Amino acid sequence: EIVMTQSPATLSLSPGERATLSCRASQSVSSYLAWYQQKPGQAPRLLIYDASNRATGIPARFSGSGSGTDFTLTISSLEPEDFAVYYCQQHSLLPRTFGGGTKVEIKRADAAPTVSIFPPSSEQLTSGGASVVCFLNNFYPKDINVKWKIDGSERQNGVLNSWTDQDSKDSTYSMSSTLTLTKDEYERHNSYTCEATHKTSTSPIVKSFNRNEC
Amino acid sequence: AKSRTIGIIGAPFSKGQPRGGVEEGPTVLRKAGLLEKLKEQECDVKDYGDLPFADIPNDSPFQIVKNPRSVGKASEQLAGKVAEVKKNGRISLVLGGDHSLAIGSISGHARVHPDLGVIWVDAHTDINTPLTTTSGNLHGQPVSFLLKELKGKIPDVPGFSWVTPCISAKDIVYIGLRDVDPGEHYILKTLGIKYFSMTEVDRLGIGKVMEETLSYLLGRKKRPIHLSFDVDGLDPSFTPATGTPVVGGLTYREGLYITEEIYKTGLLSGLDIMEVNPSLGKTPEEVTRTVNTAVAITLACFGLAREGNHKPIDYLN
Amino acid sequence: AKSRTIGIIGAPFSKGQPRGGVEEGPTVLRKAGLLEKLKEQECDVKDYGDLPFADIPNDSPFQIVKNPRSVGKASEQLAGKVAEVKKNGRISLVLGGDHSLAIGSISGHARVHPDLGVIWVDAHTDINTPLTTTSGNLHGQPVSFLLKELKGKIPDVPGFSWVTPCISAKDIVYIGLRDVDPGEHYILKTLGIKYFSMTEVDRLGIGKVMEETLSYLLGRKKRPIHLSFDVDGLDPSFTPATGTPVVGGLTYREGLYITEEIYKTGLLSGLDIMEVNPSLGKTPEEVTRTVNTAVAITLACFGLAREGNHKPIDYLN
Amino acid sequence: QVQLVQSGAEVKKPGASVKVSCKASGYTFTNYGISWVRQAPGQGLEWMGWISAYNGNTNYAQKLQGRVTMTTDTSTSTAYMELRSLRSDDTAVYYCAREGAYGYRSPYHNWFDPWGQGTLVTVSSAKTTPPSVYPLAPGSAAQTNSMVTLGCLVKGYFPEPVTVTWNSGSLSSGVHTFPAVLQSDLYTLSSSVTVPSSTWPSETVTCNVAHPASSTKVDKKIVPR
Repeated sequence: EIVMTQSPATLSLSPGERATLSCRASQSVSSYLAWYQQKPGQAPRLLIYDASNRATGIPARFSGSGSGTDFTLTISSLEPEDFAVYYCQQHSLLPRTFGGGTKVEIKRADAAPTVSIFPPSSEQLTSGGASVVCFLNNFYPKDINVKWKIDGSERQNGVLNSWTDQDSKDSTYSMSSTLTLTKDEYERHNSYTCEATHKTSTSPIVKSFNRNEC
Repeated sequence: AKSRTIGIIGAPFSKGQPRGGVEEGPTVLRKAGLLEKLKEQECDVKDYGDLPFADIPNDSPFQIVKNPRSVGKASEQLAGKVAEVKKNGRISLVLGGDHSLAIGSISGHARVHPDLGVIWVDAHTDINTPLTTTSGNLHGQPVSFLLKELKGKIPDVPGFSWVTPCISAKDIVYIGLRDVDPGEHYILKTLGIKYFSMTEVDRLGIGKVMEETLSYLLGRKKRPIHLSFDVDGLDPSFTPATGTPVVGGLTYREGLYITEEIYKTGLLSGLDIMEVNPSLGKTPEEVTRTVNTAVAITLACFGLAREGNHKPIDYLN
Repeated sequence: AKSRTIGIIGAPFSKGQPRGGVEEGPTVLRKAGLLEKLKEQECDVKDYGDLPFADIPNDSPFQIVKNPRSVGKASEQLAGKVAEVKKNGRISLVLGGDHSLAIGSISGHARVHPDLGVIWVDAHTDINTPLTTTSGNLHGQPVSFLLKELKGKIPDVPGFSWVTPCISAKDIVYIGLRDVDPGEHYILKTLGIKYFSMTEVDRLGIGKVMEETLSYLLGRKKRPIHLSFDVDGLDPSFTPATGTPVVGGLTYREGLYITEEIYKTGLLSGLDIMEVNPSLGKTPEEVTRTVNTAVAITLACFGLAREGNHKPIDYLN
Repeated sequence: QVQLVQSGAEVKKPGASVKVSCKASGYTFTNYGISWVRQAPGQGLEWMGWISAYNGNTNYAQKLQGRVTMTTDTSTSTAYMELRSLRSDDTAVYYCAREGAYGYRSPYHNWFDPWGQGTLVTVSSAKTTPPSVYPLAPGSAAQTNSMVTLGCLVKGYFPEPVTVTWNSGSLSSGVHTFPAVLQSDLYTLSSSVTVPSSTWPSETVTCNVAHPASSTKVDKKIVPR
C-alpha cells in the first residue's frame, strides 16, 4: 500500500517561468509512474506516461524526470491553459495509489473580498426557516475564515463554506458562509453579524444587519 | 560431491517484464530458506549474494523493446558472475527476477562450457526477436539472442552489444509450451527446435517426455545441462504468484519429475528460477504456495528425491 | 479452409434440465467473445444467431419425463437449423443450453451426413430411455433416441414423433464416464458401445485413449465426427458452473487434448458445447473459469493448437 | 479514434448495484485491460480494480473485495463494474481507464490513455425533490457601500445539479454559479450571483433556476422593500 506524497500541496504560479513539482514515493517505483491534468469536472488527461517521454499529443513543454523515488514534473513554458489539478500515479506495485493533488492556481495582486450579509425573506416566514449567508466575493488567495454570532455569541454546526474554481479573467475567488436556522430562532435575535478575515483585511471586516432593518 | 555444489547468485531485476515486484524475487526465495533447506543434504552452498544492478536514468527504448539498456547491463553483470562461479566448479543457481536475465545466465554459463544444452521449462517459448515481438518486453525475448542461428535477424539493440550467441538450435529443449506467438511458432518450426509442448506432454506422459529429452540432449555426448526453469511453466493452481500465468500447465508432480530426472543424470550444471512475483498472490497463501513450489523444485534439482535420501552410514544402531 | 468454417448456432434452452440459467448459455459464451477469439485465425465465422424457442403453455408431462413437448419442438427447430448450416458446407457449432438439444443437434447433422460418428465427452452416458429413467429429465436422455438399436424400446413421447434414429451403437464413443446409472450401464454393455470411462482414461492416458477413439471411428472409413462436448465432462475444479458436477473427471489439459486430436484429423464436422450454467458459480470467478474453459475447448476444436499457429507467410522481414 | 464512453449518471439509495458501461472503441479489444478508479469530489483518485480482456482476470483492490464485481462484454466491447452493499461514502466519479492486459501477447502499457469521461454516482436515500429558491436582492439600494450585488440560494433539491442563470443568462458579468454542498439531512444547497453596483436601482433581476432531475423551474422576481 505505497502512499504517494506530493510536496507542493498547493501552488500558484503566474503565466511565465518553470512550475516544477514533486511526487515522492514510499518505495522505489523505478521509472514507472505517470502524471495527469485533471481540470475540475473533467477527465484527468495524461501528461507523462513513464517518468518521461511525453505521451502522444502533449504539446511541446511537459518533460519530466524520475528514476526512482521522487519524480519531478516540469512546466517550462507555463501556458496558462494548464492551470489544472495535477496528479501523480504509481503503477508498478499494487494497489496502484495515486498522488494527492497539486492545485496550480493563478497569480494576481491580492484582491480584497466584498463582504455583505442578507436576511431571511418574508416568504421564508411563511415557510418556517431562517437562512443568512455572509457572502465574500473577488478575493485572492483562498484562505478566509468567517465567524457567525447570535448578537455576539458564536454559532456552530450550521456554518458551512463553499469555494469556486478560479475565474479566467480576474483570477479571483468567492466564498459563501452558508448558515441556516429555524423560524423560531429568527425572531429571537436581530443583530446578525459576519466576521470576515482575509490577508488583505488587516482588520476583520464586520458586516451586519438588524432584523426588519431593511 | 561433484553435483549439488551450489553457488547461489541472486538477481533482483524487474526491467524485462512490466509487473514489478520480482525485485523481491531472491528476497522471498531466501526468506523462505532455500539455503538452510539445501544444507541438510550435503550441498556445499556458497551464497554469492544478490547483485548490485545499476539504474540507468536515460533509458530510451528501442522501436518496440522498452528498457533495453538495463537488461543489457544486468545480463552482462550476471554473465560475468556466472562465469565466475563456474570457474569455481560449482553449479550456478541463478534465481530472479525474470527471464530477461537468462541471456546472461546462459551466456556466462557458456563462457565456461561452450557445448551445453538448455532445458527450458516455460509456458512460453521466449523466442521473439525485437522485430517479431508484439509485447516489447524482454522477458519474452531471451532465447533469440542465445541461438546461433538467429544472427543477422537480430538488430543491434542498445545494451546487447556484448551478447555473443552461445547455443545452437538443436541444443535447447522446451517443456510446457502452451502460450506461443505466431512469430514464435514460426521460428520454432523453421529452426526445428525439439520442443515438448503440452500436447506432447499429455500424449506421452512426463516419463516419456523426460526420457526423450535426456536422450535428445545427452544421447549423443555427455555435456552440461542448464535447466532454465520458469514458474509459469507450472500450473497456476500451484504457482499463482507469477508474472504471466497461463492456465493448464505442468503439475507440481510433473515439475518435480522433470527436476529429478535432470538430477539423476548427474550433469545439471546451471539452474534458473525465474518470474517469481510475490505481490501477485491474491492472498499471501498464494505467494506461500508459489514460493514453496519453487523451493521444492530447486531442492529436487539438487538431490532431494521424493523417494527419500539417506546418508551412507549405518542408522540401525 | 475446409475445416474451421464455423456456423455458430446459439440455443438458449433450459427445459431438459431442472437448474435454470442455461438460457443464458449462448449469452455468456458470446459475451466472453467466442466469435472474436475465432476471428484471429482464418475461421469464416457466420453467427446464425440464437434460436427463437416457443413456450408451450399446456406442457403436460409424460409418466416420469417432464416437459417433453418443449424439448421435442426445440430439438426439431435445432435439427432444421443444423441441416441448414450443413448444407452450407460449414461446421455446425451448436452451443447451449443442455444435452436435451443434442437430439436435434445430431439428427439435423445426420440429415446431411447419414454416416457420421459422435464423440460424446460427458461425465454421464445420457442414454436413459423414458422407461429406465429415474430422473425424468431429458438432459439425461438424448442418446437413446439417437441410437438405431433402441427402436421399439422407446415409447412415443409427445414431441419426439419426428425423431428418426440416426446413428448406430458402434458409431458413438464416450470419453469421461464417471456417473452412470444401473440402467445406463446395462444398455451400455448390452449394445457393446465402445466407451472410454475414467478407468480407461486413467489406465491408458489421454493419448492412447484418443488414439484408440480415432482408430475406432475413422480407422475403417473417413467420415464426419460430431464432438458433442459437455462441461461436466471436465473436472469441477475447471468447470464448476455446470448443471450436474461430478468430481474427478477430465482435466483442462486432457479436454484440450481431445479437441486437438479431433481437429488434426481434419474431419470435425459438428460441435456441441452444452450445460454451461453461468449462475451456479459460487463466485463469478467460478463462472469466469467455466466460460474461459469452454471457449478454450471450442478454439482448440477449430485450430488453436497449444504449440501455436502461424500464417504461412514470412514473418522474418 | 481511441475512446471510452460511459453511461450514466445514476443514483442508488443504499440499494442495488451501480453497474456502469465503459464502451471501448478505436483499439482492438481483448488486447488491453480496463481498470477502474473512483474520485470523491475534492479528493484523490483511489484505484478500485482491473479486469483484463485477454481472459477475464478479476484482480480487485483492498477495502472492497467483496463489494465490486467486474466482468467484460467483449462482443460489444463495454466493461462493467458492479458494487454490492452500497454506502454513502461511495459518492464518487467512477472513471474507467485501460491498463493493458498483463498477459503475454498484449503490448506494453502501464499508463491509462483512453480515459472515459466519468460517471456521476452519489449513493443516498433522499427522494427526488424539487428545489426551493430563497433570495433577496435590494439591488440597488445604498445601505453602506457603493457595490451592492445580487444573489440567490437554492434549497432542498435531489439529486445533482441545478442550472442557475441570470435574466435568462443575458446578465453575464459576475456570473459564478456556486457548486453544491450536501446538508446534514442528505439534501443539497447551491447559489449564484452577478455584480451590479449601488448605482443601478432599476435592475429587476430574476435567477432562472432549473433542476431537470425534478423537472421544475423557479424564476424569482425580486423587489426591494
